[PDB]
Amino acid sequence: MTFSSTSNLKELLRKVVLDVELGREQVQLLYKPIYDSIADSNL
Amino acid sequence: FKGQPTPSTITQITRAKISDGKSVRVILSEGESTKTQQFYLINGFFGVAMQDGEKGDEVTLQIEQAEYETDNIVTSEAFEAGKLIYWDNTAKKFTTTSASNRLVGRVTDGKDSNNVIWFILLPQQ
Amino acid sequence: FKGQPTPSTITQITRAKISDGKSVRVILSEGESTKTQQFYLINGFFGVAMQDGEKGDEVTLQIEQAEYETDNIVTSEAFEAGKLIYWDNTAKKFTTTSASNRLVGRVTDGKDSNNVIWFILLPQQ
Amino acid sequence: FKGQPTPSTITQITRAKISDGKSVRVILSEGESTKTQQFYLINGFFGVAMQDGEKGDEVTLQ
Amino acid sequence: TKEMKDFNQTFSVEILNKSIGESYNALLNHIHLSPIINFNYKASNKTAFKGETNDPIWLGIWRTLTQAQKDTVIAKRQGNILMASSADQIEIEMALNGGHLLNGSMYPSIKNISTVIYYDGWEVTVGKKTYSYKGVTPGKGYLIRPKRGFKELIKRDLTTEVGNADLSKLVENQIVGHCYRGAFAAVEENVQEIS
Amino acid sequence: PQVMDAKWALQGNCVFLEHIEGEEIKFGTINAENGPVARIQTYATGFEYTKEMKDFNQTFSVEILNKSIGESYNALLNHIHLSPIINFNYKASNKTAFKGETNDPIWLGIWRTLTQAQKDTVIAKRQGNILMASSADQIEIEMALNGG
Amino acid sequence: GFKELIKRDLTTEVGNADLSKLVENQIVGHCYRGAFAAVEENVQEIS
Repeated sequence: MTFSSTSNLKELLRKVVLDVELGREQVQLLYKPIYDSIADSNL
Repeated sequence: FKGQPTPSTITQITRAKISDGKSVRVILSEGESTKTQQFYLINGFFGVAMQDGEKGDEVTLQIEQAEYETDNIVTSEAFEAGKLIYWDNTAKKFTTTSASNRLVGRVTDGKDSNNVIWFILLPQQ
Repeated sequence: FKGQPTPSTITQITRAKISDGKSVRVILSEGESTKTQQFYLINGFFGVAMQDGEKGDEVTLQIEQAEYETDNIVTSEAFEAGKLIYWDNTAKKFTTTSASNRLVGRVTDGKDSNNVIWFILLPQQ
Repeated sequence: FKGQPTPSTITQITRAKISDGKSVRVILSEGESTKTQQFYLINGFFGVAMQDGEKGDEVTLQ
Repeated sequence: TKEMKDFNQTFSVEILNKSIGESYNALLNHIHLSPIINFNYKASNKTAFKGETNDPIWLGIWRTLTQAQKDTVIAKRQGNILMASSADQIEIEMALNGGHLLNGSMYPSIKNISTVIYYDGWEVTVGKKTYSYKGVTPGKGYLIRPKRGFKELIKRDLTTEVGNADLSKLVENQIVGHCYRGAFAAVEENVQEIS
Repeated sequence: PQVMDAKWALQGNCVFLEHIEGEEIKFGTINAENGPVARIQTYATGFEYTKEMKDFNQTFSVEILNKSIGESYNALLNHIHLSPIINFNYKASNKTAFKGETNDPIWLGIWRTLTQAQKDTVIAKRQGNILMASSADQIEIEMALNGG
Repeated sequence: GFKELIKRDLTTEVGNADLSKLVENQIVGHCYRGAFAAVEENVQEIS
């Protein structure tokens, strides 16, 4: 009674997730030191 | 993500609908110019030009299949309610005579005194 | 009721429109199967199948006439903007060849490097 | 079990080997009989008969 | 679709709002920096690789960046902010620091550079198509006089609004974000550098 | 378990294209990102010696075998964990050349090579805090890591 | 990106012995281990 017989039945076996870094890099605002900001809704 | 510690596979969840399709963006060729709110046949799409666009500009055509008002008919012909209305691209005018003209709509109001008609824009066949 | 205590008369009131008609329920035949968010021609209706299916299964085809993104085209042909595209059911791919193929749309954005095209689904004439 | 409220699907996991196979049980024919701890060719197997088998009896061949 | 919001537990509007902010922020860098990268600089605004020499350490950008500072003081531009690619971060950070002795020559640290920003591009694969904003080309830099010839026109910052659902199909509200924004730039503020 | 399952996550996509007047808005898209998969393996070995060897051979004893189990076990460990690093088929992105040949340098001019490697591991964000090398280059590396 | 998986570090267990041949117990050591490595972490330097 090898383990390979029961390898397919994943519901029986313990599940442990390989924890790892996932996601996407945050986007920073770089332009602001160069630019003078003027804000008016009626432009 | 650049420089991540471990390889990661990107599964793209497919979807089909990109936009509601009421209007189409087209680029004018070297013999095409558009005025705002006028009917043009540019790159196989017939609709209402939403921008004043010269040759090489980027112009939007409305193809909503809504009801439209146009004075650009050929005045010799008689446009009556229900008559299929075609677009003569050589003369740049609407015309009831099919010939080889594109089918563009169906008239809802007949040719009034000022040669104004109302029609419903047919799909882009 | 059935055991109604007093006789009464029912007067039906008629209405024709039942649903907006943006999508159609279809039943898959033996030779047909569907993947989610892919174009298919099942029982005379061409649209985006919203559900996976198999033989004898029931799925919904989106027929909104929206603008749609797809690269399931014959790569040999050039799909420029404005050119009509037809569904080759034998090849199961969009083609500009026409012939007996069903007319299904018109290209809004031409063929890019990755054979992607944006087209407007036509209203299933 | 018999009074099971819900259907259940049996998934039989296979294993090939059943026994170590150092000895094989056999059936004696009418023209055959065995004495304990002696050599016989019973049903195509040759080995030491570990039981006094009369015809139609049960023995084990080592 | 409404089913997708309900049954797909991982899915939520927070992911969509997060992507709106990421795409929004990435594009703000594009409007406000692409004029600097894309502008057709003339010979007056271009400073060639003045380092050159023969067998210099790659902190011979110090020679090139020094002339660019000089070429801005001449014509009174007086560049204060340097914009380059992230590839040249190591070499630029060396020159802006106290570069070590070389052939007996002690090269002083470059001064009057208040800020250095490394604008790499940005890219996303939406649907079957890839959209990207080009960053600063590696081997190039731009001394910038800030806030005088560069003005950011902000009519609407950002307005996400949920819109046309379809009750008949049980499809959730379409969420649409839009802006009314622009930029003003100049050639009188910039001096291009090579390496 | 024998095999470890991968992590999963969802991300959205959108671009903020230009809007002219009608310009029917182009909707975004999501994607699913999944992590890597790892599995554990079984490494084993042993011995088989006759009873005669135990009794008649004065020098023989089980400690010599137990000692050899430890040496071959630790030798496996650093091999199992480091041989992926050595045996990998590095691409042009991961290969940094000598970059420091120059002409007539002291062979602490590997300093130019290590400096380039730190630059390349920082251009790409995989900054390398630890070096691995053969002991044949111990002297040059030690000079480079001090005040040349 | 370098992760070590350790289930059973090492176990030496003595086993079968042919008394019919006067053979001592087989001794076998075994361990359950795994390792995960990637190209995202490394740069190959030369000299």
